[PDB]
Amino acid sequence: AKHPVPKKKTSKARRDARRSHHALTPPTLVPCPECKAMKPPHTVCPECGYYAGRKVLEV
Amino acid sequence: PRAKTGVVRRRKHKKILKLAKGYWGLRSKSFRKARETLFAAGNYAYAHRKRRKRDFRRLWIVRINAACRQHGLNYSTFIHGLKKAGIEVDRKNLADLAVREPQVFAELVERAKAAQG
Amino acid sequence: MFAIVKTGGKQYRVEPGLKLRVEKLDAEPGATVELPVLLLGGEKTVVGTPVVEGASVVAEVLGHGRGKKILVSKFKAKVQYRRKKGHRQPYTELLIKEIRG
Amino acid sequence: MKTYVPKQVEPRWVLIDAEGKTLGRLATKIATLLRGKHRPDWTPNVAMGDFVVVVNADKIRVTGKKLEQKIYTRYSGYPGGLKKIPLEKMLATHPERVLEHAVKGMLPKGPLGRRLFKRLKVYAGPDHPHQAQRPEKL
Amino acid sequence: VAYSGRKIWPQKHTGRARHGDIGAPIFVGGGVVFGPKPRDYSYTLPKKVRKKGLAMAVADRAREGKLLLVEAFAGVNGKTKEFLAWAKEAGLDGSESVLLVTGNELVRRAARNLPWVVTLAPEGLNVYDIVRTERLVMDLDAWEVFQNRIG
Amino acid sequence: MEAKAIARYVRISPRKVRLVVDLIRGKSLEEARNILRYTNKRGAYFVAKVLESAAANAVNNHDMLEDRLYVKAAYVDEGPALKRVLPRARGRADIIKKRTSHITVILGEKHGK
RNA sequence: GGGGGAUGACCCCAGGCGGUAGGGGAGCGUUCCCGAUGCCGAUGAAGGCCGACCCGCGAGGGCGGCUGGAGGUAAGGGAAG
RNA sequence: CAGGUGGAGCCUGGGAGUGAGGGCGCGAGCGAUAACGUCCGCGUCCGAGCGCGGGAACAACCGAGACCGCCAGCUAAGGCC
RNA sequence: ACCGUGAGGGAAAGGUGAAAAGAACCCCGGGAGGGGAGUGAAAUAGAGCCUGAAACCGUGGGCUUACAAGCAGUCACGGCCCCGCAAGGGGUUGUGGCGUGCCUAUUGAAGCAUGAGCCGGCGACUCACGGUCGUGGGCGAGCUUAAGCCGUUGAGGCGGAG
Ligand SMILES: [Mg+2]
Ligand SMILES: [Mg+2]
Ligand SMILES: [Mg+2]
Ligand SMILES: [Mg+2]
Ligand SMILES: [Mg+2]
Ligand SMILES: [Mg+2]
Ligand SMILES: [Mg+2]
Ligand SMILES: [Mg+2]
Ligand SMILES: [Mg+2]
Ligand SMILES: [Mg+2]
Ligand SMILES: [Mg+2]
Ligand SMILES: [Mg+2]
Ligand SMILES: [Mg+2]
Ligand SMILES: [Mg+2]
Ligand SMILES: [Mg+2]
Ligand SMILES: [Mg+2]
Ligand SMILES: [Mg+2]
Ligand SMILES: [Mg+2]
Ligand SMILES: [Mg+2]
Ligand SMILES: [Mg+2]
Ligand SMILES: [Mg+2]
Ligand SMILES: [Mg+2]
Ligand SMILES: [Mg+2]
Ligand SMILES: [Mg+2]
Ligand SMILES: [Mg+2]
Ligand SMILES: [Mg+2]
Ligand SMILES: [Mg+2]
Ligand SMILES: [Mg+2]
Ligand SMILES: [Mg+2]
Ligand SMILES: [Mg+2]
Ligand SMILES: [Mg+2]
Ligand SMILES: [Mg+2]
Ligand SMILES: [Mg+2]
Ligand SMILES: [Mg+2]
Ligand SMILES: [Mg+2]
Ligand SMILES: [Mg+2]
Ligand SMILES: [Mg+2]
Ligand SMILES: [Mg+2]
Ligand SMILES: [Mg+2]
Ligand SMILES: [Mg+2]
Ligand SMILES: [Mg+2]
Ligand SMILES: [Mg+2]
Ligand SMILES: [Mg+2]
Ligand SMILES: [Mg+2]
Ligand SMILES: [Mg+2]
Ligand SMILES: [Mg+2]
Ligand SMILES: [Mg+2]
Ligand SMILES: [Mg+2]
Ligand SMILES: [Mg+2]
Ligand SMILES: [Mg+2]
Ligand SMILES: [Mg+2]
Ligand SMILES: [Mg+2]
Ligand SMILES: [Mg+2]
Ligand SMILES: [Mg+2]
Ligand SMILES: [Mg+2]
Ligand SMILES: [Mg+2]
Ligand SMILES: [Mg+2]
Ligand SMILES: [Mg+2]
Ligand SMILES: [Mg+2]
Ligand SMILES: [Mg+2]
Ligand SMILES: [Mg+2]
Ligand SMILES: [Mg+2]
Ligand SMILES: [Mg+2]
Repeated sequence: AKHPVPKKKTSKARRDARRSHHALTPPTLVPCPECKAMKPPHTVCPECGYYAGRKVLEV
Repeated sequence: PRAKTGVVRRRKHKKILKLAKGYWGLRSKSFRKARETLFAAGNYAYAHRKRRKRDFRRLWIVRINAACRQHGLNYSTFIHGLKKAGIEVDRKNLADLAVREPQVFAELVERAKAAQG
Repeated sequence: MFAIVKTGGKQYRVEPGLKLRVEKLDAEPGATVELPVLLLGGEKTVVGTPVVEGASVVAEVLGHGRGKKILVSKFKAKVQYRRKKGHRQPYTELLIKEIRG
Repeated sequence: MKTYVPKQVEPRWVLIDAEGKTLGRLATKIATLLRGKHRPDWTPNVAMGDFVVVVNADKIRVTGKKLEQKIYTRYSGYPGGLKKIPLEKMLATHPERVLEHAVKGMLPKGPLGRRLFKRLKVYAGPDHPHQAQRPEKL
Repeated sequence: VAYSGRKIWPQKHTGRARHGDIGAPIFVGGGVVFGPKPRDYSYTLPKKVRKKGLAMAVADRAREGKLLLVEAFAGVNGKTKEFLAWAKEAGLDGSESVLLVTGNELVRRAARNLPWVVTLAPEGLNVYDIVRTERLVMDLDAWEVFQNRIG
Repeated sequence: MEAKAIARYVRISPRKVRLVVDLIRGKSLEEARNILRYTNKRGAYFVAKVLESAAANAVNNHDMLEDRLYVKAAYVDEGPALKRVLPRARGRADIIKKRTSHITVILGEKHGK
């Protein structure tokens, strides 16, 4: 191996187009079955998680 | 006394980058590439000036030759007719004449068709 | 009812009440120049010759001028050769009044 | 006095028989029409052209030995991907395409040249789509 | 300049540019090239040119009617209040700058502080001073030695 | 009437934080609040704090009504860089820049007629 | 270059006017000095940022707006980091 | 001896730069009646006219010596499906 | 400081305001920071403080771009946006024509030959004494003083050895 190196400083155009996929996705949220707050699905809520099983108690 | 650069170089640079407004990438933002680009715009402008003169005539010609082929002849002959016919009043600039004043063109065709034979 | 007229090595199609910019000529402003030179009537069948004689068009000089500056530059790579000259091309303005048969 | 330039115009159509017409000689004009260098308002940067419809294109005829000897080549991208196709073969497989080709090569290159080529619609044998006017030209 | 003579870096194979001491003028903080050293701007004018020039510059004030000779003042006993009086009486209001040439220590120190007066012993008559001032004024003691200088 | 907050000299890299800012631009404060909690990034924490201080700023200082405000403008500019020496093989010693964010949330009131 | 006899900067007329090494000529600008015990300046110095405007062939100079907040420095000449 | 007033010529002086040339034509030598070879001669162009037109593109082949401007005209070489 | 065993090498780094009046108190916040409040002629003079350029990063707006290909410009026309009574201009770019970076070194470079990431600031024909020409003046069979002496708000004079 020798030492590949970039031959040309890349244009602001070009890096910024590289980044055209970099944008985030907002987290997918659903309203809590009991409590008022929003929760990502299929997760025991940070307040009073579930019914049949014993949730982590915020209650 | 010592005269340090001070304000001079910033000005000279600003002048040129101003000229370079709108140019792509660095060519607008870097005094060097600005200046380099400009040399080029400068000679193109000059050269393209002389050639705008060509660019236009060659348009006029296609337009004549087009209109008077309706009347059944060459641009080639048309001009010769008009040469003989004394009608050297040119044109080729006018040529809106062929577009905007068709009949006046047509008359001009006929003055042309009949000359020196 | 137009004309085709010859001023300063060029030709222009003029009508009455036409403000026309044209190569600069010797006149004081406000004076009237009949350019005895006229190449076509807008009546068709009157056409011909270098110039139809007796015809002329009257327009009066509206004042002279200098056009927006053109920067004419020259550069020659690798010879350290660069020239800058600004050029403003003097004109005169006319308003076209009478087309005279 | 600026030079006149068209406002948006009406796209005139035109019909051509091609049976017995030669090839490049038929092509020359089809080009001129496509550009519309026959129209006195002709503008280089716009393409106010005619649309051209050509029929009986299986029937173009040509001189000399070209039917056998004349070859169309196609390089794919690949080693030994240059394809060599004789006139007779073309006409027998895709008739026309030979006129489409001859005309295309005669149209200019660049964004606009490629547009004008869309305006030349070529068919084999008789008829075609009957939509527009299409004045027959000879 | 202060710094050492040491060679800043090998000069081949560092991949950097190539150098001597940092006192080199190409370096920020290094020596100056060809800038100023102490030197003597004086030269020797020909003496006849100074005579002529002295003479002519008086002449030029005379030719304008701006030159005045005076006897004895009486605005002596040097006080600028006393002078400023005689000045008025002699037609100098300080509307025009005045070069006062006299050997009288007392009149000189009188006029000295005026904004419109410059003042000189006669043996110190110089052309620069004449030309700067709108009007020349001498006493007759002064005019003598002025005349004895030229020729 | 708009209300703003600015965190200055936040020791985080602007590209990193800018990312979650675009996640809340134009959003109503209710979702903006919601998004930052479950957005998993270190810049979620800081932006949330600015957002909140700008919400507090709206209600107490500017009389703006907490239920009606959305994020109008939000942007991170880049403050001064902390430069540290990173020793390298063959004695080389590069320098990494620990960079710095200036975070800005601007709030305005959803028209809410 | 020739006339015009204003002694040029001014008007006619005729010419010449690609250029590297290089020779010659005229200008612009920066710092400092005299001009200055002056003049411009908080009704806003220098500097900065705009300008599609004016003058100059050009280097440049104006002018207007914004910023700036205490300096700047004609005409004409001198000297150079 | 005549024509020839030319960015001609001669004399005295100040300042240079250059002393790596190249292609092409013609005339020779060297070479193999090789080389985008080499060496001279006489000419030319590039050099410094990698400014313009022609030759697909192309320093030096053909055309032609670019002071500025014009949406005017005639031509050169080479061209006119 | 730092670097070197040592001799030795050897930096960066100035400026709020007239005055600290250097922002009580409240709010968000763990703090940092900021929002109000207040001070001030001014607070994008707020102490990471005069001015505050450029490269560089960013938010918002206008024009534009996903069947075109290129030293990035230029000439022309057209569209959309802005300024303007108008004519006119500014912006942007769709298509068309034209188009081989700058410097350097060379017979010859876009050159697949040298140098340059970009921006700011520093950076290279000087001065002394002789010489040789030219030029502006002074005096001309003459011209001219050196050291030094006197004298001076930055005053000049004398001095003839040479
Ligand atoms: Mg290995
Ligand atoms: Mg690998
Ligand atoms: Mg400098
Ligand atoms: Mg021509
Ligand atoms: Mg003709
Ligand atoms: Mg070139
Ligand atoms: Mg060269
Ligand atoms: Mg040593
Ligand atoms: Mg290297
Ligand atoms: Mg120093
Ligand atoms: Mg390591
Ligand atoms: Mg180690
Ligand atoms: Mg002339
Ligand atoms: Mg010349
Ligand atoms: Mg100074
Ligand atoms: Mg005030
Ligand atoms: Mg200054
Ligand atoms: Mg200002
Ligand atoms: Mg001054
Ligand atoms: Mg220097
Ligand atoms: Mg003779
Ligand atoms: Mg000669
Ligand atoms: Mg000589
Ligand atoms: Mg030799
Ligand atoms: Mg030769
Ligand atoms: Mg030779
Ligand atoms: Mg032959
Ligand atoms: Mg050879
Ligand atoms: Mg040979
Ligand atoms: Mg030769
Ligand atoms: Mg050379
Ligand atoms: Mg050539
Ligand atoms: Mg030559
Ligand atoms: Mg070339
Ligand atoms: Mg060619
Ligand atoms: Mg010439
Ligand atoms: Mg011919
Ligand atoms: Mg130690
Ligand atoms: Mg107040
Ligand atoms: Mg504040
Ligand atoms: Mg400010
Ligand atoms: Mg301030
Ligand atoms: Mg201050
Ligand atoms: Mg500041
Ligand atoms: Mg944007
Ligand atoms: Mg396609
Ligand atoms: Mg498209
Ligand atoms: Mg591409
Ligand atoms: Mg283009
Ligand atoms: Mg250079
Ligand atoms: Mg070399
Ligand atoms: Mg070499
Ligand atoms: Mg070589
Ligand atoms: Mg390359
Ligand atoms: Mg190499
Ligand atoms: Mg290179
Ligand atoms: Mg080399
Ligand atoms: Mg180089
Ligand atoms: Mg620089
Ligand atoms: Mg000397
Ligand atoms: Mg000398
Ligand atoms: Mg002399
Ligand atoms: Mg003394």
